[PDB]
Amino acid sequence: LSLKKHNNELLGIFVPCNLPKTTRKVAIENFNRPSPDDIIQSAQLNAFN
Amino acid sequence: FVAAHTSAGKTVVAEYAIAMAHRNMTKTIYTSPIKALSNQKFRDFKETFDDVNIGLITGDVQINPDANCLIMTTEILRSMLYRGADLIRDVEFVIFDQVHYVNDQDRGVVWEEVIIMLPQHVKFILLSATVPNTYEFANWIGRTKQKNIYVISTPKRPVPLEINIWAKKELIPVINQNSEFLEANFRKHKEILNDGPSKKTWPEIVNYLRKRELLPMVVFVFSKKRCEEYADWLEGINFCNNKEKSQIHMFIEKSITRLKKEDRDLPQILKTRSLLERGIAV
Ligand SMILES: Nc1ncnc2c1ncn2[C@@H]1O[C@H](COP(=O)(O)OP(=O)(O)OP(=O)(O)O)[C@@H](O)[C@H]1O
Repeated sequence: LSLKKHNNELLGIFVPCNLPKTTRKVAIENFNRPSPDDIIQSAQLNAFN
Repeated sequence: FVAAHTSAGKTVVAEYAIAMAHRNMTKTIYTSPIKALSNQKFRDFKETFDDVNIGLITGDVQINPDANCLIMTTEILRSMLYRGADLIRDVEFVIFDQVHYVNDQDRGVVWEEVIIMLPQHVKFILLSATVPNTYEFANWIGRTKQKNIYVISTPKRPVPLEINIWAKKELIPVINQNSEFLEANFRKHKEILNDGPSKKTWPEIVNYLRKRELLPMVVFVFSKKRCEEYADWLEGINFCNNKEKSQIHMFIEKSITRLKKEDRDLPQILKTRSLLERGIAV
């Protein structure tokens, strides 16, 4: 029962134990913005219809 | 398709195409039939554009192959297409300059093969002069590639030309700027004259035109040996006062540094240096 209530942390991606909420929020905010490929693909639409 | 007279501003179209490609983050390829013009156009584009990387691909050199703007020869593009290069997928515009010089036999097959092998996502820009066979090239391209192409032509030369005749220390205008022959002037030219140049002929012209503020001159002589004799006949004539000579000397000294020390003493280099200090060259 310990494993069932402790999922999404026992089997997740690595996040450091003592991470301040500010740093976590900054990390989350970066990935909510376009990736380098997204910007280039956005502009190429006008060229190749 | 642009077919305008010479010195009308055809290179403005290519610059705008390059700017459009830079704005859209795509690639452009520039091609000329003659390898001599590739270096000059490379230098001109490098001077003109500062935010756009320029590259060159010839049979002798290869500079910045990964740049967004590439200048190459037609055969280089043919080999690249045969190899199936991955950069072709990003190319938006291909520009062919001096199309009217491709009507040869060796220059004709490669141009047609390159046109045939190009993919369907590439647009075309064509520049040349006024030639009798203009609509056929555009029709063939638009039929083979199934693309819409517009043929644009200019009415007349932006700058007008006149034809004159020189005889016995004066100049007779015989054709005006409207390309209308003047019979009376030719008759007067026939009357006043009633073989080859003499030793006192080119001095008789380098002074008449100098005082008329029409100095920049190009003389066409159809002989390698006669040009040197004509240049040597001009003695005691200069155009550099005190600083132009020093600047030309510095430019020559810096330029020929790439040669070896014993290769800078050749008689041709010395004669060219001596002539260039006075504003005369062959
Ligand atoms: N609309 C314009 N008004 C004033 N000047 C212009 C205009 N268009 C071009 N020019 C000038 O013309 C000059 C050179 O013209 P250009 O080299 O394009 O002629 P060209 O047709 O390409 O000659 P060629 O037959 O050798 O290819 C440029 O320096 C440019 O400043």
